[PDB]
Amino acid sequence: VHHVHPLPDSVPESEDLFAPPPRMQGKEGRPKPHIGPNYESYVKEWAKTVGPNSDEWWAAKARETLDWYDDFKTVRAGGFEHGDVQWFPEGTLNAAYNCLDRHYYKNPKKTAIIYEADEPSESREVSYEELMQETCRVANVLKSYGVKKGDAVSIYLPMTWQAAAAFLACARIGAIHSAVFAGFSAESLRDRVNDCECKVLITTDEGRRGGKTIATKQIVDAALQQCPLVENVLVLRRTGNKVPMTEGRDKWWDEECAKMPAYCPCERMASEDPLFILYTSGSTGKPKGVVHSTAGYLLGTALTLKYVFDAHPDDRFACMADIGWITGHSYIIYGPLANGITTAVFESTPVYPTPSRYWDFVDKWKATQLYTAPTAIRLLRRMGEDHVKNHDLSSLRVLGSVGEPINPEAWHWYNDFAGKNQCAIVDTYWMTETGSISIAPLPGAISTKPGSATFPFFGMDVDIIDPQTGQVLEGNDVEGVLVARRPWPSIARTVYRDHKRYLETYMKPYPGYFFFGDGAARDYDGYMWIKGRVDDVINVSGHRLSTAEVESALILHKGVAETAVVGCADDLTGQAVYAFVTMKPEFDLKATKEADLSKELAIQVRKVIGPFAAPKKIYLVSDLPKTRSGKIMRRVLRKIVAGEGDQLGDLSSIADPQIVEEVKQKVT
Ligand SMILES: CC(=O)NS(=O)(=O)OC[C@H]1O[C@@H](n2cnc3c(N)ncnc32)[C@H](O)[C@@H]1O
Repeated sequence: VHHVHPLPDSVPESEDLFAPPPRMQGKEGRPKPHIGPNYESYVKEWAKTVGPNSDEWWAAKARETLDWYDDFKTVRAGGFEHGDVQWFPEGTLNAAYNCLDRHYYKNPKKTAIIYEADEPSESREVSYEELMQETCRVANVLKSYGVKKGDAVSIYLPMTWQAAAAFLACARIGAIHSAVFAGFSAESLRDRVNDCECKVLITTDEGRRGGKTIATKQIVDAALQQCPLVENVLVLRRTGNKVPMTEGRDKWWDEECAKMPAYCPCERMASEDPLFILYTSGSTGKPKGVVHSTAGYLLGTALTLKYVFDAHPDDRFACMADIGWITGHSYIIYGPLANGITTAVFESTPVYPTPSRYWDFVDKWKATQLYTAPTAIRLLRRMGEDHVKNHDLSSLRVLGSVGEPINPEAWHWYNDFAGKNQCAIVDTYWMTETGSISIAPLPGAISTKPGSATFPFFGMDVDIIDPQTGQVLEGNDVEGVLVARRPWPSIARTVYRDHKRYLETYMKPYPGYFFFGDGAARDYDGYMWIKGRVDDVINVSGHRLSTAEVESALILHKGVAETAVVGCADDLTGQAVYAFVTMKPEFDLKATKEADLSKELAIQVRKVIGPFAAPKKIYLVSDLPKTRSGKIMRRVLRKIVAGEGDQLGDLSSIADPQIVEEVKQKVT
């Protein structure tokens, strides 16, 4: 008699609620959680962070968490309507000072970064001392190129530890870094370099990932042929293979830094000075450069890292994402270093050299938290439990999932094998535009449901709106689109040189609120469930189906590895469901009739969800197009089903781009 249902799971609901396990109870010598031990302890604190009396908590947290050069007077001002959001406006600080210097002063030899190289043997620890020195050298290099406060600097770097040095060097001097995924095409890089109008670019000669070479300098040379503003390129010698270097314009990182001293003063930045531009990916049109301020962004990432992952001073936090993704900005670099702990820079893939890489990593470094995307989790689940069963992994207390809904089936695999049923699983919902985690369980306090984001984070006041009426749906057991009622410190302040695009996209669809673009439901118990992108909804004869529920139903079938469902025009039902399925490699599609597997999947969807949810067609494919932003390229599959595959655009964001040519063949 519940209008909203959990994402489909094999475990009955009665047996599917997971209270904080002993490692998250302060037992067995593990640290005490910062918030606990139950749901009410979370509400008691959160209620201090929203509403008309929350200034006090926020003022105290900002003064406790960050080192300031000048105190602020006003806590907050502004709003969504014109996009004039302000937090701590009169304060001054520097992000590099808070992520490096202050920690270097207390414990210089403490490990700031665990650099997990593409080849495991080349891995090493980078202390705060070394990281600060390299950051200062690069900052000195940038100042000699004439970079001033407020100038954009493009960064095209792979996942080597110096990427952190380059982010922080820009922040140290007040420049605005703009990081682009290594491996993006020359065209994509060009569009971002030209939009941010930078005069300096930082890159490598080459990157190494999964044993394959990323030809970064060659791609940069092709892009710069159409980037007339770029005058200096700083090239890090990562592999040492011969690459072209333009005399005058191109200089070697090691040769330039050797000329510079190893300390550099910090630019004193206003709270609202821009910290960075981060261009989103996966759209056809103009790239969208999301801008973040300094003090609110930093405080938000520091508080989320502390509270969502229950970080403590000696923790070794392992976020395995790429720094070209907001997840890397916030939970590799800014969040963890702000808190003064050890953070991971993972250069490889989850299956190089074998699908045991993640767990070999955890046991070698004694990682205490692990944070990756559902795409990685489904991949590891796909390769079998042999690569996980005989690892220790007991250093871990918290496992995190970010970037897409995590199917209960994958949630359980994570819970059973990575955590051995002794970690808390935090499903973190947020966006590039929100700066930091928006909805997630606090692991010492919240009992989890597989596939639920649970409850909003401090400072976040979220609601559900009927998109048909535009009115808020009060109470529980409601479904609609997710909106936030009030600004929060780490919200993006604008889209670079395109504020109108910022207002029209996020602020005007539901005037007075911030519009995430996701469908959501709040269940009988008040847990939030992120259903998927509003754009991915399929309307079958008046029934609106979300992607997370159908993909979750499909993966409950034995042998299914990963799925993706997209809609297309249908005369009978308005829109029809088309499902793309990949199976485990041990599956014998010769012994099983493919017509029979498609029929068994259609029944499984009809049982779990409804009579209307069955797919009209099902395509069996070896893999799906995925990005390093934790997402499946559904728009691409939708266009291919629509016959518009001839003009799909740039697939540079997809991990293995050759897969789209296979999907085209099988759909035709
Ligand atoms: C962090 C990130 O991904 N920033 S992002 O800008 O790259 O994407 C944001 C979009 O990603 C989807 N998304 C991200 N996390 C989850 C999650 N935990 N559960 C369900 N959906 C999720 C959602 O659609 C967002 O709107």
